[PDB]
Amino acid sequence: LEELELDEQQRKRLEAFLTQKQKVGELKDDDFEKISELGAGNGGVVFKVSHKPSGLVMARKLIHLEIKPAIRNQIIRELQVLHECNSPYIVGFYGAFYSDGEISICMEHMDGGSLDQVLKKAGRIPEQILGKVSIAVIKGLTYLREKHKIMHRDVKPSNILVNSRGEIKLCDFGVSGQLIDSMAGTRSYMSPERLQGTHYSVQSDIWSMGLSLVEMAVGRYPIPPPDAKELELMFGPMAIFELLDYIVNEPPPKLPSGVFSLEFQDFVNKCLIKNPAERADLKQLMVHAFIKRSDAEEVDFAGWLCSTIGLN
Ligand SMILES: Cc1ccnc(Oc2ccc(-c3cc(O[C@H]4CCC[C@@H](N)C4)c4c(C)n[nH]c4c3)c(Cl)c2)n1
Ligand SMILES: [Ca+2]
Ligand SMILES: [Ca+2]
Ligand SMILES: [Ca+2]
Repeated sequence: LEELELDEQQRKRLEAFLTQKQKVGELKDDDFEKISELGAGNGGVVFKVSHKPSGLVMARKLIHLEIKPAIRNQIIRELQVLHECNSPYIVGFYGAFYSDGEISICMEHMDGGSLDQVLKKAGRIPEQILGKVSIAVIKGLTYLREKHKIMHRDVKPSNILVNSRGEIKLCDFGVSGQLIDSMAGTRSYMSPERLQGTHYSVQSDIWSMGLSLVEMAVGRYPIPPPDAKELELMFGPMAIFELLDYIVNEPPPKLPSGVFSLEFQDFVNKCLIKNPAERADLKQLMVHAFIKRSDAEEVDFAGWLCSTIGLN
């Protein structure tokens, strides 16, 4: 597929990452010094850490799980597949280990945080910026399914990471069933077919992307749909079980009219079709008018991001 083709800068950055990764070796707990907390989520807390021997900065997720040695060793072995997941749209992997009752997963550090954190600072994320995000998510989901036969299964703003170089990468995609079962995470982004028991596919991840795009475009979780008074304040309390019933039984959310392009509205509409068979697939989204316009658009995402969250 032509979408998995890499630019020259992408190929250089991937090769540089792999070159620095080869110099690391077996990760051990005492080789890390904590710098700051990047946030909690998906069963653990993530810290920005320094790997003292190599000097690299990493993101370290610690999942407190009291498990027998055998259980931990299968998880660490199942997570070894992440060494082969190398893509400009997937966060890079360093290693996994067990120490004093906590599983550690050490990955590439994205100094822009997650898009749920960016959204809180920005209020709303512009359409041209969301075009770049859509391209990255589509290509990331394509790489995972095409090169590894993996579904992400948890697309949401907090699982999309960005950095000051303009890169946009996915994270928190399951690869270890033992780790999943051992943990025993919000379902507010799950497709109505997954919430109804009907088995999952990449179409479920496409629903989650469309819902995430709508939330970032309007600045609020779009379910329940906003009132006209909320819209006039935006452009000029359901419990969790009630919310999940709303997703299955009510029409999907949509962007407001007049403030977004029709190509963007049509793009998220084809993502949020409740029937997974009528919902667009990755191949069709890759050639959608909104995506073709966005790829031709020359958006300084890094410049927008650094000024929005104040990286400087
Ligand atoms: C592929 C895979 C399979 C199984 N398990 C895991 O475990 C993980 C998952 C994710 C990270 C992770 C999180 C990061 O921010 C979090 C902040 C709070 C909300 C969260 N949704 C994102 C960052 C940042 C900013 N830069 N790099 C990061 C890496 C790590 Cl380290 C290990 N991964
Ligand atoms: Ca420790
Ligand atoms: Ca220790
Ligand atoms: Ca997970």
